[PDB]
Amino acid sequence: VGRLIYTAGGYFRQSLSYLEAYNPSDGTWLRLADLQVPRSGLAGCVVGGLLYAVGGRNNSPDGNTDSSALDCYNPMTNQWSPCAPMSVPRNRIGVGVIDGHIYAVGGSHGCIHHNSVERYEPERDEWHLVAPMLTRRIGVGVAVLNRLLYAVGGFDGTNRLNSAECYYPERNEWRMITAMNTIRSGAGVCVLHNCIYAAGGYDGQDQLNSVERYDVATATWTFVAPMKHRRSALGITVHQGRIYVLGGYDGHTFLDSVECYDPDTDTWSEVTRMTSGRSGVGVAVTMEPSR
Ligand SMILES: [Cl-]
Ligand SMILES: [Cl-]
Ligand code: NA
Ligand code: NA
Ligand code: NA
Repeated sequence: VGRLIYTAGGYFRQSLSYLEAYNPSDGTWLRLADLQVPRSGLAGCVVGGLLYAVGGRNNSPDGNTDSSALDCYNPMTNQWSPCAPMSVPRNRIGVGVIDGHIYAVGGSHGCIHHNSVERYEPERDEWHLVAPMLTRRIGVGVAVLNRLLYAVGGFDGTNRLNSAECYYPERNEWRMITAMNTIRSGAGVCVLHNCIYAAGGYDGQDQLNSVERYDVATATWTFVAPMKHRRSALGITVHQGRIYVLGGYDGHTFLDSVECYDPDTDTWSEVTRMTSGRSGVGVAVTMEPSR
């Protein structure tokens, strides 16, 4: 069965409830069941074919609230179902999946900038706290490489960060690694062909279009081709060997641009436009819905 790029939530004037899924072959955007609660600054991931929306914040004209929620979308039913929530609300969260468990990393709750990390077990619908990061990180990018969890960049409440650190699940321990060339908060971070990519973000002066890639073998970050559009708070995912970046904010506009990175040619190209511009979406890939 074919797989689609799902985008959940996001922000434009207020937090959004949209769930839409892009088909890179036929170009369509499918409109699917709304999130129960509008949320921006959330993360998406997929475990066992189910799409999970984690954390975020409901910015609404009636009031704003960070979210601890975990919700699960089933493409086979086009229905959302709530899960047990996290221990704390986490706006501008990063997540990664290791051995079928969801790791929720960093984020903010009001003025609290989290270094804490917690792990979700779907088979028991339970969260448990694990060792905290060495650094408080909101707008942190998260990727998993060889069953290690990497936390990249972010904002500690005062400084934006180029530092990255690595979580060893069986040691329950974080270790600093080589820092990125570029300070980035709200970057898109993902894994492609055994490398971690960090694309875009904000360094406290400019939104960024540069992209760099970490090689665990050489413990080095290297720049690759930059994106066409500078963007912070972008969504990112991998589909059939290519990176997709969705939306974001460029200092002036909430973007609807979607760009696609081909690693074999080291080229970015714009492939579609979202039905409306937005930042702060959660993005992941899974099977197309049934009908
Ligand atoms: Cl609507
Ligand atoms: Cl995401
Ligand atoms: Na994610
Ligand atoms: Na809202
Ligand atoms: Na940012």
